[PDB]
Amino acid sequence: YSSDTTPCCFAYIARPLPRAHIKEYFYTSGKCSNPAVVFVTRKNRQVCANPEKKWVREYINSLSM
Amino acid sequence: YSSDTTPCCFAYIARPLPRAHIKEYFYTSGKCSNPAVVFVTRKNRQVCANPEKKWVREYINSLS
Repeated sequence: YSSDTTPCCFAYIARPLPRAHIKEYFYTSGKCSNPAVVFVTRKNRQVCANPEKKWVREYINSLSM
Repeated sequence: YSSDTTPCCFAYIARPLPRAHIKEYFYTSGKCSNPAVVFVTRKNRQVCANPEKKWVREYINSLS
């Protein structure tokens, strides 16, 4: 079993980030207690977000284009 | 409560790391389900270790 660390999220950003500031996303490991999308901003900040939220799913659909 | 990510551990390294390869350590957040020490190597690898093990406690003492 991997002994590397892996990033987990413990709170979700409450309000949508500006779409234009987001360049990438990834999901946190299923081993984490919470499911999460992490948005990577153009300043290379990583922001935890709730995968069940409509705006989060909309951003994912757009980023996957 | 921050929406930053934080590193968590899900397995512990079984064999002691070479002490000469470690530059620092930190404990993972209490928000993680498992307690852990992270040893950071000089190549910036983050290696999870079991805080209950004698070698882990010895390494922590030497780094601090």
